[PDB]
Amino acid sequence: ALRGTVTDFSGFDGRADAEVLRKAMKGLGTDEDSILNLLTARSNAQRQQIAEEFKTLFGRDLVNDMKSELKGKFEKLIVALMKPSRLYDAYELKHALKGAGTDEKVLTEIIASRTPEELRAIKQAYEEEYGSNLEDDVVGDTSGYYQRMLVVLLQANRDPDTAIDDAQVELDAQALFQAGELKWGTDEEKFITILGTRSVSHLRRVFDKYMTISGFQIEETIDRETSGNLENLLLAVVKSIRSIPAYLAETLYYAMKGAGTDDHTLIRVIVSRSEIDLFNIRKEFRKNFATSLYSMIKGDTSGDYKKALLLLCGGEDD
Ligand SMILES: [Ca+2]
Ligand SMILES: [Ca+2]
Ligand SMILES: [Ca+2]
Ligand SMILES: [Ca+2]
Ligand SMILES: [Ca+2]
Repeated sequence: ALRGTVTDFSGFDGRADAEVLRKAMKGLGTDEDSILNLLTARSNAQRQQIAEEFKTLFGRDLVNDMKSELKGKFEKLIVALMKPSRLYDAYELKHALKGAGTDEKVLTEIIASRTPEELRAIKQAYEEEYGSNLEDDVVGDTSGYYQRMLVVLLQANRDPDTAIDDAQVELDAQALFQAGELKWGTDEEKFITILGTRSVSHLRRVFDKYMTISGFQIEETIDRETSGNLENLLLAVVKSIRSIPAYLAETLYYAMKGAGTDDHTLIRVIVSRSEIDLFNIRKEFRKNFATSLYSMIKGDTSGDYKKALLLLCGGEDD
């Protein structure tokens, strides 16, 4: 079902590759093309093996060397590609929190689109790497029901997918109806519990039943009932329940649709999903936005940065 755009290389030789990277950086100047051509053709696991061989052969750190040779968005792109898979999400999260300011956009995006299984691994990796508890960190940098919704999600305790209970579907749809449209003000607590803990298959049925009952799609009520970060979060949650690929395909579009480009988001989504469901994200992009992701990046980016991006994403038609 799910498909990424990057797979393991067949005739992989970590040692051979490491020598190619060395030659590509040794001397005056850099062969950015040889770097990008090699790294976007190997799985993340293979990139770790290459960095390992590089160290044993030359006693130098591959990532630190590249950080010295490359610059701009390209460096940032390659540096993200080198980040171990099980650590990247935790890395993005730690950096959205840290500092004096917080990047709620990143928090919302990662916590809402990642499955409980992924949330549990991210929490582990986060703790072992930065010696801090993710929840404790988020709580400290957030507040209100936004913080609450995040904590609920961080529990990775979503109900399992079982046979759907129609009466329960009716009960939940009517409950949401009463907590929002029929209420003076909003009962955010009810939205948080239902959206945050019910199984995926169940909620999909609740979304349809709620539409039949209120004449509104749950998304419209959310926009009518809430505001700020909580609104964005809840929209993200509903979107992902419907389809993670589609929700991610949407945050990419808005990262480019604007005049400039949100390189941080573009890099993050493409890299983080390259070996998960990036192929699915591509289809959903064309289906919902008329253009392929390829052509969209092709015109919003440039340099080796643009080249690496298109090689990872690929597919001119979707
Ligand atoms: Ca050099
Ligand atoms: Ca640099
Ligand atoms: Ca209301
Ligand atoms: Ca609003
Ligand atoms: Ca643009």
